[PDB]
Amino acid sequence: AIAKRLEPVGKVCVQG
Amino acid sequence: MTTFWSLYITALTVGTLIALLWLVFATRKGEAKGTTEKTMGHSYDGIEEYDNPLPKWWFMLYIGTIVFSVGYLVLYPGLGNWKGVLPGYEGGWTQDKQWEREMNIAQEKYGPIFAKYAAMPIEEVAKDEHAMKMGSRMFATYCSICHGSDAKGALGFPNLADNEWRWGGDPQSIETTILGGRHAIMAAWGDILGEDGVKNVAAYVRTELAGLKLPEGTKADVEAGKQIFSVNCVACHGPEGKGTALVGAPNLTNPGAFIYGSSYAQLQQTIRHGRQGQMPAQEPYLGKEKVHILAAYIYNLSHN
Amino acid sequence: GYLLPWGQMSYWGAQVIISLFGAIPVVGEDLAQWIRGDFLISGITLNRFFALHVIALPIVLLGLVVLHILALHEVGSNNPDGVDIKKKKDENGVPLDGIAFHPYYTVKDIVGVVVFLFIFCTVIFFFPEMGGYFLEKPNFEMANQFKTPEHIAPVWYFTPFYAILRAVPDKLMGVVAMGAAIAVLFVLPWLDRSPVRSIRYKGWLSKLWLVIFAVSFVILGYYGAQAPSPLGTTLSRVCTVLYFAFFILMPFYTRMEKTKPVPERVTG
Amino acid sequence: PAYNYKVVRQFAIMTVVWGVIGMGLGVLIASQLVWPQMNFDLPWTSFGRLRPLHTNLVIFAFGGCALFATSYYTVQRTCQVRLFSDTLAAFTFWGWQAVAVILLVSLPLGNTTTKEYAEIEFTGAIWLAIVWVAYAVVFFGTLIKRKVKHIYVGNWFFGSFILTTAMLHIVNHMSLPVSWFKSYSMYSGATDAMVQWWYGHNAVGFFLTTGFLGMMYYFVPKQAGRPVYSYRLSIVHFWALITLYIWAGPHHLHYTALPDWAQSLGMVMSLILLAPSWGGMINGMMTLSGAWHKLRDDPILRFLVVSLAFYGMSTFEGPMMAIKTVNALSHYTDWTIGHVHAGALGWVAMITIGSLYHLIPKVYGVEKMHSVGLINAHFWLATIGTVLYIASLWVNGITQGLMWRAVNEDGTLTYSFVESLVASHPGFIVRLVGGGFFLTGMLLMSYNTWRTVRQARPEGILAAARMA
Amino acid sequence: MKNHEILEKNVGLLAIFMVIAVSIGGLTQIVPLFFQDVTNTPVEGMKPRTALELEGRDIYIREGCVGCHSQMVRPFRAETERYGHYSVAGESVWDHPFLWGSKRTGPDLARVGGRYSDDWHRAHLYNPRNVVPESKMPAYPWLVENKLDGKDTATKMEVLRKLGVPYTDEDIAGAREAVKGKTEMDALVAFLQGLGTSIK
Amino acid sequence: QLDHVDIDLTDKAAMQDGARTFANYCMGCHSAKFQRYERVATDLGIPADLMMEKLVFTGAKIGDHMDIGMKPADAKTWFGAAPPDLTLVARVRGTDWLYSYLRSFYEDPKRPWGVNNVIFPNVGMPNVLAPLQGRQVIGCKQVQVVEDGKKQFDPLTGTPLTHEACDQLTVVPKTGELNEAQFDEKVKNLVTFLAYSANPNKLASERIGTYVLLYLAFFFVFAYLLKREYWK
Amino acid sequence: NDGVNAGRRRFLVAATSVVGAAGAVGAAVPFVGSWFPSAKAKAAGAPVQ
Ligand SMILES: COC1=C(OC)C(=O)C(C/C=C(\C)CC/C=C(\C)CC/C=C(\C)CC/C=C(\C)CC/C=C(\C)CC/C=C(\C)CC/C=C(/C)CC/C=C(\C)CC/C=C(\C)CCC=C(C)C)=C(C)C1=O
Ligand code: HEC
Ligand code: HEC
Ligand code: HEC
Ligand code: HEC
Ligand code: HEM
Ligand code: HEM
Ligand code: HEM
Ligand SMILES: [Ca+2]
Ligand SMILES: [Ca+2]
Ligand SMILES: [Cu+2]
Repeated sequence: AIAKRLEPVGKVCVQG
Repeated sequence: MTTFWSLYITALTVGTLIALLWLVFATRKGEAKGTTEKTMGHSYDGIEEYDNPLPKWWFMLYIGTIVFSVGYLVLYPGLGNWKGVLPGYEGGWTQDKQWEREMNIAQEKYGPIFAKYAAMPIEEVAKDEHAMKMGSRMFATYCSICHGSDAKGALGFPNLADNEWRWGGDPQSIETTILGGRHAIMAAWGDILGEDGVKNVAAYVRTELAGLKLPEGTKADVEAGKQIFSVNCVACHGPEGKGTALVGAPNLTNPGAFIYGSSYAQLQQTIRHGRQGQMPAQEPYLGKEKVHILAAYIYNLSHN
Repeated sequence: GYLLPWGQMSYWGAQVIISLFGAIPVVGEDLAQWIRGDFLISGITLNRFFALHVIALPIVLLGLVVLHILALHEVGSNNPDGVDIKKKKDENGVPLDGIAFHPYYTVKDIVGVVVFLFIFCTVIFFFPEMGGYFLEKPNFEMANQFKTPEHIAPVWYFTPFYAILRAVPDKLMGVVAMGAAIAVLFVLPWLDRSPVRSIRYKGWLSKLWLVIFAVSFVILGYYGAQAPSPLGTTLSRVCTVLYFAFFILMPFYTRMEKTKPVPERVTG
Repeated sequence: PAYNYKVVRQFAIMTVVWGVIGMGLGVLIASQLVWPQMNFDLPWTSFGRLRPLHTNLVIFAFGGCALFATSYYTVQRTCQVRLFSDTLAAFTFWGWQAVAVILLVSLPLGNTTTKEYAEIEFTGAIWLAIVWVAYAVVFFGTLIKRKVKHIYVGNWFFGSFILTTAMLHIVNHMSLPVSWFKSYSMYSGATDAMVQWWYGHNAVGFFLTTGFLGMMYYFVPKQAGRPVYSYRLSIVHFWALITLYIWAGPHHLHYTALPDWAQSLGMVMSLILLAPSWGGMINGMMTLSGAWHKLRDDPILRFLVVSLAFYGMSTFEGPMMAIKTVNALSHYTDWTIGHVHAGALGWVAMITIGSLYHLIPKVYGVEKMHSVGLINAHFWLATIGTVLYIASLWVNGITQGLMWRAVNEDGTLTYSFVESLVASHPGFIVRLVGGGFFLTGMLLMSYNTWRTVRQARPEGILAAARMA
Repeated sequence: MKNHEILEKNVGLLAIFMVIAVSIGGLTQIVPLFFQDVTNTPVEGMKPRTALELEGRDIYIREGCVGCHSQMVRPFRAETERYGHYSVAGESVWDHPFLWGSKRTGPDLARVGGRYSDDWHRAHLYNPRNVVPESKMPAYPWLVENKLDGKDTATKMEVLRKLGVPYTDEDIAGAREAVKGKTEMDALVAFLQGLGTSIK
Repeated sequence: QLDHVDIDLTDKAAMQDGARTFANYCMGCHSAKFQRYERVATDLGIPADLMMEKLVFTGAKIGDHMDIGMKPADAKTWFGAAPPDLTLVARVRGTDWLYSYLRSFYEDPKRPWGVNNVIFPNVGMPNVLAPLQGRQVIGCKQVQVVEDGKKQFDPLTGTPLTHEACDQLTVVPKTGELNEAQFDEKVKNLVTFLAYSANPNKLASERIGTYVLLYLAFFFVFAYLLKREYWK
Repeated sequence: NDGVNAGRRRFLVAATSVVGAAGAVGAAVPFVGSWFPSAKAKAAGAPVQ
């Protein structure tokens, strides 16, 4: 619950 | 109630009554019969107390209310789970049982009248003065906090005296509305139509449709209003804005059927935030027979 | 001390207060620079004021409090009635209206201390800022030598004198008037020519002027805590006049008035 | 040696002050019921919020202060001893004023428990118990340090009142706190109703009848200067009254969801309780045997006698409304309010007025009230204004009961509820006028007390206390 | 008959006798209401009021509507016809405090649940005279403005659970979200609509 | 004119969302250097590992201050004004000012960063929450009608009765991730976290002060008795 | 002064002294507690290779 609340805004799409 | 609590609610009460009898009999044990001017001696601040006896009428009232107390407490419930020996009720006076007998006697006497008028069609009852006064009172009680005390309504509630009917006006519709309840829907055309379009077509209902004049000094586009009307406004309304009676769509050409106002400050609200009016389904709270005469009082308040 | 936090209010109030020393006609700028220890308010001024605030002035204050209490105990306390209780003494030499400070006034002061601590702890634990007056909001921003607050004001307990300084259009005369506002209280004992001590037995003029002085002091503090305003400036000037007149006219209106006879024994 | 008259005179002054405020607020809420626009659409002056303040100030601030004054005064004089402790005696005054101020500051803000006469919330109901245990200590220790061999009947009434309105206070306020001044009762539904009304019927009967019966027992024979009518009648009245006022509680839930055995017990116990109350009234009235002619000269004695008469009226009405057949007509009608104000304006307010008009020129050293003519005027204003209130509310409540219960021969209801409201509106205006009359009488007493309080020199106050 | 004099000479004996006499009545009418099934068994089909319903009941308590309205329909034919099925004990088992009332300045509210639309309660609770010209009900044009913050919703639910109301951790968690952005008028109206819904 | 915001410092979820918003959208330019990640995690109820993984982007330790790489002088050169440290900004400006300021950015081509602020005119801060709020402009929109404080709501629906006004902050539709209410909640959580950061001792202060005041009332009772007695 | 009530005076003095001593301990709590290792001190250290 806290982890979802604290998710960083920037999402990076990575190879594999 | 367990037998412990029954015996508790019996023993404590009977002990309180017997002790209250002992109190009134011991205190009167050695009364000086005749009224006395002699003081009791002890003076506290000058307040000396006489030794006059217990007045007879007060003593008789005391022991007469302590025999009516083994009265209502032997006929009616109260001495624990003890039921009662009052002739009649099978189980002593119980609020529920008194109510049941009251309603049973009221279904034999008041009840048969409700069925005669329930068998006629809603218009034959309608021209029966007695059913009309029954309506009058039942509408006054159950049906005036919305539709007004005069069947004309207020802001948001239809005038079922005026001859325009949004949900239909035939006798059946004036019974299905009153029985099944009606939840009319006006979709919120605020953003779906544009914040300015809700103020252009709004000046197409108040204008040509309603036959009024835009508040002097206001601005709109009647042409764009109509081009909106004919596209996203005419489906469940009328093509001339005169209502589809089976969706509850009112007459947009008559500013007397409007239950949500007619000004070009109140017509936008209808066209911006939506309006979803509800007719309380009056079957459960009233029944099927009291609600079939309330279906006739509205057919002789407006239709006749 | 207010400079020590090194907030915006700290820095800029110190800057203005020390620039006041630049108003002295001849040695003003040199004196201000010498006080600052730098060409502006800086960490040198901070460390210097910290040393003064943490040791030197605490020592001076403790010594002055010792001298104050010693002088009082030499001459004895006044009282609300202004009655010289020492005049009337019993066979043991104890004044008739006198009671031993310990234990009676020690317990009274204990009660007063508990009440004060109740208020003090309420402020500490619930309203430490006190609406921004005990801890000013702009002082929670770090000192910025290059951006000054939109409106810089003193701590509330310096606001009255500030108003006086702000009431004088001239800078040097404003500084002089602010200094005299405090210096006149020194000569107060010689300004009062009343035959009685307590305001309870002074004439109507003394009561009126004490009311005027208290109101003027409060108004000066209230209007020195805000940015200048037309009504604020007018009332600040009027209250400066009244504040100085309370002292300047004291030697006169303490004589013109008619005083009540002081009772031989304290009332109560 | 003397009496601690400081606390009694503080209580009397605050009794006048609190009665004026409470009755003015009652008039304000009555006007609101007449004209809704008197709410001014403000949250803190609406009828729903202010009415609890009225009913908790008149009972606890006016009546409570009056009973404190007449207990701290009667107990000492009848015991010939100073109050137990001046410390706790003054604390019971300042803390009671704090309780009144809490009622003023909280109930308008909406911090209420919904319990008719336990509206003061958590941390406000805990201080009212802290200051009530101190009151019990002050009274019973004084009764312990007596200098006389017996204890007077009024002392018995006051002590029973004090103990019962501590047991009731702790029991009815047994709740759980959500915050300061926010609470939830530990009882639910029928249990909560039974506890609430077992407390509320003792907020009267004990706070308004037993304690005031002691005030009567002292001030009636004292004012009339005649001995009490009967010692045995006093004993029976006291004992039966205290043993039946607890029992008679369930008559406030006569036809509700409460189990029917409890309702029957309550009605029967109230019908029994009729007798001891009338015994007390008989004692009070017949204490005046041979002294009725003093009613033409002394308006204070008129106050006391009319208070006793209204007490008899109320204690006859109440048992009648305890009958379920009668209670069916009048359970939610204005007749309940009419009975309340018959027992409050007629009985509690009048006995209070008579007792303070006697006490105040004894704790201040002044021999007489500033204006006896003002006393007579206040008596007439209170009588015409309690009678008006009683009659208007009787008519109103009977009208509402009949209209709600009225049924046409068809079985349909004859009238709607709005019809009952409009029919009651004339009763509302007449009630407002009667309340205005009583408030004018209260204002007259406040002026008389202000003019009697001033002109009372330091020594005159001091000599009056001198113990005897 | 002179034995009474003993209680006069001893404060302790008189105090004990008074305590016992006042306790006898109380211990017979309140204690047995506990452990009695009729006054403690909820009517089948009822559930604890939702978080918003609880907040609405709290507002109903705050505005002191108990002094005017009653939530106890007596078992009288006129009463039940006017208001509906008479109230029963099981309906109030989770009501801390009970709001039956003792005065009817307005109609009984024991069965208003579902009788009238939400759009009536609004426009009647904002200005009662707008829809009932003769109404003496005070206007409440402030429940619309102020909005519930949900500060005490969790604590209120937990305390009510401690008092026996069958709440669940899901309700405690979700109360704050349920009362996040809803005005006090919405909460009061929702509480009103839930009244007497268990019995029809 | 500021907008009031009811900030619940006991709301751990709201403070957590505000901390996330601050760490992502604000710590790019603003430091919270008077505040440690460890204390923020302890007070917000965030596990230390979770705080490390989710809110510490600068490689600092848990016990380190919330410092950022952007130096005040560099940022002053770049923006025209140094982004102040935001640990105490809630105390410096107040929560209402922050709530109104973070929602008052509107497009202004005349300005260096294309935006201005109603609360802070000519502010040097770029509108960094534009992606969330969306494009906000000074235009015409519906505002509740008010006449000398006579505020009109809809009696039936309970919604405001509105008239058009052409000097109002309006968000261009479908330009931001969050609607008005969602952005309001985002800004509320951010300002709640800033309020906590400015005064992290508030809740403990209230508790300790309650106990202190209870003790002082007790001590006052005893001292008052010892005074009034002994003064007889 | 007429017949000072000793014991009551002694009890009040003792009770006030004890309560004041408790308050003194409480007021000392901030000063003694501030001397324990602060958050600056508790930074700890990581293993060194
Ligand atoms: C907006 O803005 C504004 C506000 O703000 C926001 C305001 O608030 C205000 C309002 C302001 C107020 C009302 C606030 C007022 C506040 C103040 C008054 C603050 C003022 C404080 C200062 C600026 C500090 C100034 C300090 C000064 C000038 C004093 C300096 C003193 C020294 C440096 C001391 C010198 C040291 C000495 C003498 C050394 C010791 C000497 C020795 C010889 C030691 C002994 C040595 C020996 C013994 C050896 C020699 C031996 C001997 C003698 C031989 C014989 C031996 C023997 C011993 C006998 C305004 C107007 C304002 O607009
Ligand atoms: C007595 C209990 C009632 C009778 C008989 C009727 N009603 Fe109503 N009413 C209400 C609304 C909001 C509507 C319109 C719904 C909509 O489309 O938004 C109505 C409408 C009717 C109609 C027909 C209307 C028409 O013009 O054709 C009839 C015949 C009718 N109602 C009968 C509102 C309310 C209300 C508020 C809660 C109550 C208590 C009642 N109405 C009661 C009655
Ligand atoms: C808390 C703020 C309250 C709520 C919620 C309601 N009331 Fe009342 N009430 C009062 C009167 C004199 C009436 C007459 C009829 C009318 O005004 O429409 C009413 C009516 C209602 C109703 C309608 C009930 C029905 O069966 O139609 C509801 C739902 C209602 N009220 C809700 C009087 C009073 C009152 C006396 C001053 C107060 C304090 C309240 N009402 C409080 C509330
Ligand atoms: C979360 C998105 C952020 C919040 C909340 C705040 N900031 Fe900034 N900011 C930036 C600059 C260059 C300035 C100075 C502008 C000037 O002085 O004219 C600011 C200023 C603020 C302020 C004003 C504080 C005051 O005391 O006046 C507040 C309250 C504030 N900021 C809050 C720059 C930036 C920036 C660089 C792109 C970012 C990412 C943020 N700000 C983020 C936030
Ligand atoms: C069906 C989906 C509809 C569409 C599309 C439009 N209207 Fe409507 N309208 C509809 C209903 C069911 C109602 C009554 C709802 C109720 O609660 O009573 C209405 C009502 C109106 C009114 C009059 C309001 C009143 O008090 O009676 C107006 C002026 C109105 N609607 C305007 C309007 C316009 C301009 C529309 C197209 C742009 C439009 N409506 C569409 C049903 C439906
Ligand atoms: C700032 C620290 C100060 C301390 C600790 C202090 C201490 C005391 C104490 C304990 C007393 C005796 C009790 C009392 O009268 O209240 C006293 C008396 C007095 N103080 Fe203060 N004082 C201080 C500041 C001042 C100031 C700033 C003034 C005036 C400018 C002042 C003027 C007086 C006078 C005149 C008296 C005796 C008056 C009387 O007997 O009524 N003191 N001081
Ligand atoms: C033997 C004496 C009395 C009896 C048996 C009695 C009985 C009753 C009854 C039957 C009710 C109706 C309550 C209801 O229907 O809800 C009632 C209400 C009330 N009466 Fe009495 N009464 C008596 C004396 C008094 C006195 C002397 C007073 C005031 C001094 C008083 C004040 C009240 C109050 C406060 C209520 C509660 C009002 C309410 O329920 O809201 N009563 N009483
Ligand atoms: C001018 C004098 C007074 C006026 C105008 C007045 C007015 C009112 C009004 C309007 C109500 C509520 C009416 C209703 O809800 O239908 C009420 C209730 C009440 N009043 Fe007063 N009052 C006065 C004096 C008193 C006094 C002196 C007492 C007690 C000492 C008292 C005790 C009560 C009680 C206990 C209730 C609650 C009745 C109930 O809940 O059924 N009143 N009063
Ligand atoms: Ca009630
Ligand atoms: Ca009531
Ligand atoms: Cu009763």
